[PDB]
Amino acid sequence: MLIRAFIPAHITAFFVPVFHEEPLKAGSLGAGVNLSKGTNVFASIETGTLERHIHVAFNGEPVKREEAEITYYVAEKLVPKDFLGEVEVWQYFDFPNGYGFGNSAGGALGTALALSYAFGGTWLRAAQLAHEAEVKHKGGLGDVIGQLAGGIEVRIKPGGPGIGVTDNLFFEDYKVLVVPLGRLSDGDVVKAIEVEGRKALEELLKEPKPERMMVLARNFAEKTGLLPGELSEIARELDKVLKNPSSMIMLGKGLFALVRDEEAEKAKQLLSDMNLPYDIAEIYTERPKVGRWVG
Amino acid sequence: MLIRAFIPAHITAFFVPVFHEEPLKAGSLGAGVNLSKGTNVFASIETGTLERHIHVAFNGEPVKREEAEITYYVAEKLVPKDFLGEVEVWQYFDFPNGYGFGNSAGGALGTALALSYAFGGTWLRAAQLAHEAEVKHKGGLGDVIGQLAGGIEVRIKPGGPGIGVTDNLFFEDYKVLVVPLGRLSDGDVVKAIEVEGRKALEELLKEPKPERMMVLARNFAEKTGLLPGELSEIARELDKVLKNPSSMIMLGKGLFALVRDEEAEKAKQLLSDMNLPYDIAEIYTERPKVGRWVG
Ligand SMILES: [Ca+2]
Ligand SMILES: [Ca+2]
Ligand SMILES: [Ca+2]
Ligand SMILES: [Ca+2]
Ligand SMILES: [Ca+2]
Ligand code: NA
Ligand code: NA
Ligand code: NA
Ligand code: NA
Repeated sequence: MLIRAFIPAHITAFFVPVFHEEPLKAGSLGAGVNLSKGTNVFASIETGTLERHIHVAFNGEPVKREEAEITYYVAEKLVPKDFLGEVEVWQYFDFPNGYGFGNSAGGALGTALALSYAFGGTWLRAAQLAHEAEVKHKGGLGDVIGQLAGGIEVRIKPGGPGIGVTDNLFFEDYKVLVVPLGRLSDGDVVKAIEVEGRKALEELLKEPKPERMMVLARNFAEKTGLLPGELSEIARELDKVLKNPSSMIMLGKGLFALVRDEEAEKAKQLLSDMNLPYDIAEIYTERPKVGRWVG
Repeated sequence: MLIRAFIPAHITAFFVPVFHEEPLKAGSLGAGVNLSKGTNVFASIETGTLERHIHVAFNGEPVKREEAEITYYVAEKLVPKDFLGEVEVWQYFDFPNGYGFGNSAGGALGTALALSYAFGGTWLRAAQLAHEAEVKHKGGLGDVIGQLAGGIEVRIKPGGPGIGVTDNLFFEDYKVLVVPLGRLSDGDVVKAIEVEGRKALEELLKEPKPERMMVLARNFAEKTGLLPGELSEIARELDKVLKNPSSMIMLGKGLFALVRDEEAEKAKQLLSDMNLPYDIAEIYTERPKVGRWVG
């Protein structure tokens, strides 16, 4: 009667937004990584009454539909119009909202998988609806499909579940370091993304490697202006300890870098030394989880 | 400095909604008529200040953007983001909202034509944006394109301006009678529209005539349940005086009928006798008007 779903946090390395009035045809090209840390969605469902009510919560606290619009958009569709009872969606995040980790995609997909599992449906149907809700409410373009691909994904063909095409890269002994700082809040960069992005992608499909991605990323963030100087400065210090270049967490004020178990502890020192906040998450190589919550 | 635009009221005879996530590909198949009575949009524009503000009004009274969402959607796009001054859109309707006359399409198109004329643009660009705004805010599917076609239009290929295809029928000595009553406020009819509608269209392209349309309409409204009994009863009385069958104003609680100058006066008696409200409008055979307001 209680369904749990887990969606990994998604961090984009670089990207190219392909906006399209058709949700399923809408998406983005680019590369990202999925963390072992993410969103846990719990769907509680009880039959009864003479009324149909859906309730949503973020980290234990109830949320108005105006702040949960994406999750409600999904729930409204997945919960039968003639259903009588109460549906509760409890979402728990491991990262703050608007920090570039893809929480809304997690809430959209987690919700869609948990409810489809309860009220009937499939993975592709649930996946598409979650994608749809993101694009519809300006939630995101590559988080939902990137989370379905898992691990180190690469969106080579723009589109939603069942339509787009993503690939995965191989990697070894890599963990993810993240220095989350905050949110973000010009026509010049739009054309700087169309170019640097498509360039970074083509260059990655030439050398399919994580190292290559981290280099193609660090360039993308700077060659587009997107990368803040205040971040670039934190980067230049981290780099001195990492075999790979840290890069901006796309659309979030922060940085990330793939690191071995050694460079990690070394970087932990430099960062805690700079009075900076950091997190270490493993690369979630698996796929989203949905099932009866049994522990 | 003051631009005026006139969009005829649009009354649909019957239809078939083709919903499509791509606004321009979205539309409806069907037939309608454009009245000499409609919406007059006046755009007042003054340069100056250090601020950019858009104001909207319906029948002399200012309206919040939440009630003017469609008009603001348009204005926001047509009014330069770097513009400094005040833009005022005064809309005047000849028919109440939600009565099936297409006021929102009139407000959307009128606004789009008046502003494009002021801030630069074209008919197709303005026309498409107005169509877009309708579909986006669930405003309508065939009003904007039907109003561009003018006269007695027939949407044979679903789509928006520049994409869809409408045709026009010939007619003679015909005027329009309308008995507006109110608004409207089941999966069964959805399939009743897909079938009766596409049927009415195919039957019209066999006999391109207004008489035929008025017959194919009176059937469509009933064979789908859409036609209220309380309306059907008013109809059965009108019919006794009209060479042509009155039909329901699609998506509005009312009726309409093409009438000669004679049956008109005769019908005016029967209706004023039934304590009913009625209006006589000529068929607006022309196209929407836009130009500097010079009287
Ligand atoms: Ca759309
Ligand atoms: Ca957690
Ligand atoms: Ca390890
Ligand atoms: Ca008037
Ligand atoms: Ca006459
Ligand atoms: Na997340
Ligand atoms: Na992978
Ligand atoms: Na109108
Ligand atoms: Na005509």
